[PDB]
Amino acid sequence: VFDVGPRYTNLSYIGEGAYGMVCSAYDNLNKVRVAIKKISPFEHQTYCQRTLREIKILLRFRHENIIGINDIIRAPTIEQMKDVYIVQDLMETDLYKLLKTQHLSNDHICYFLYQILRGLKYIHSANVLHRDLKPSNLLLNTTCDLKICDFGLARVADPDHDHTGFLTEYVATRWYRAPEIMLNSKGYTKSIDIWSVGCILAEMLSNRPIFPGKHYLDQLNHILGILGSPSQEDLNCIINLKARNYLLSLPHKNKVPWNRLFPNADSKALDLLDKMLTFNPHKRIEVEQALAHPYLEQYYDPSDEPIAEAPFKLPKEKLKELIFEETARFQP
Amino acid sequence: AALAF
Ligand SMILES: COC[C@H]1Cn2cc(-c3nc(Nc4ccnn4C)ncc3C)nc2C(=O)N1Cc1ccc(F)c(F)c1
Repeated sequence: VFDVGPRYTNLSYIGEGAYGMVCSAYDNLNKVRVAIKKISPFEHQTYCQRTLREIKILLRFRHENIIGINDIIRAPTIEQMKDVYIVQDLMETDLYKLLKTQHLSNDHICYFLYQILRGLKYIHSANVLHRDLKPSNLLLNTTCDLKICDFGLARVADPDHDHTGFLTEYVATRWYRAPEIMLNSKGYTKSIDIWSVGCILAEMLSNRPIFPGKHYLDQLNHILGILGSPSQEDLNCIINLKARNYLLSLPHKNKVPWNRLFPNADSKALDLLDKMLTFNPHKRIEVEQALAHPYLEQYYDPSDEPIAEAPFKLPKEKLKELIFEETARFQP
Repeated sequence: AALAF
């Protein structure tokens, strides 16, 4: 059932999640094809929490490089509401699908990275962390416009409560996890997102994930296999003993040079990659510095890289109520 | 290369 009939017809499948499905459909009013995400999350608490945080963020954000919500279709009452349909701009593909078969020119890598960071500056300026940046969450159209999507794992930044023990369970996509997630971090600081963007840049350069860990700790071992052993200064940040002693137990490895991994890459792109893929999250480049890096000089313009107008400062039955309230503005 | 975006 794809019940968007008042004005949306001719549905064609796009993809799915544990609690929803994305389709493409014709908008009988605006005479344009749109994307519609059928979301059926109400039978699972986790699905409800992710749906609510995403709707709340996406309705507040307004940025060219972030997917917006154009319409929300749902029943007029909580009792009758089984599914929620989110209508958004249609994007022809995503960076995951594109990198499966297409080599990117250096100009495409530069422009796509610029747009990722431009959108990320806005996100971070609202004190929000995306926490699941990866190629499939970067939507693209035929004119190379890029929009970040999927804010289901997003959180408000909380650096004071970022500390955790070694091997703490984590939900976001393994291959794009910063090394500190496995060591001592809950992923509540902006540096978590910069690491993922660095992983995406490496993937745009080679068409393959840079750190394809097969399981939790294997992820850290792929990272260290390229970065080499953390320095004494970076080990100064790792004060939890189990994490520290795990790193000290590893054999010494020197750094794999970026120019050996990416021999066809622009040297300025590799200098920016190095700064994004910095082991110490405190030394890792921040989004505004990355925009100002020489690799992005042809696009950089801080006056045209807007920030958010203000920061973004439960059982499944109650979460369903809040989803109903949050979607009320779209009822006629 | 100077792609027109
Ligand atoms: C199945 O999507 C997965 C993921 C990526 N994704 C892609 C898009 C999206 N994709 C296109 N087009 C397009 C892309 C590629 N080819 N094409 C044609 N255009 C517009 C939009 C908004 N939206 C989303 C999205 O929300 N999520 C998150 C999500 C979470 C839970 C769920 F249950 C769920 F269903 C979706």
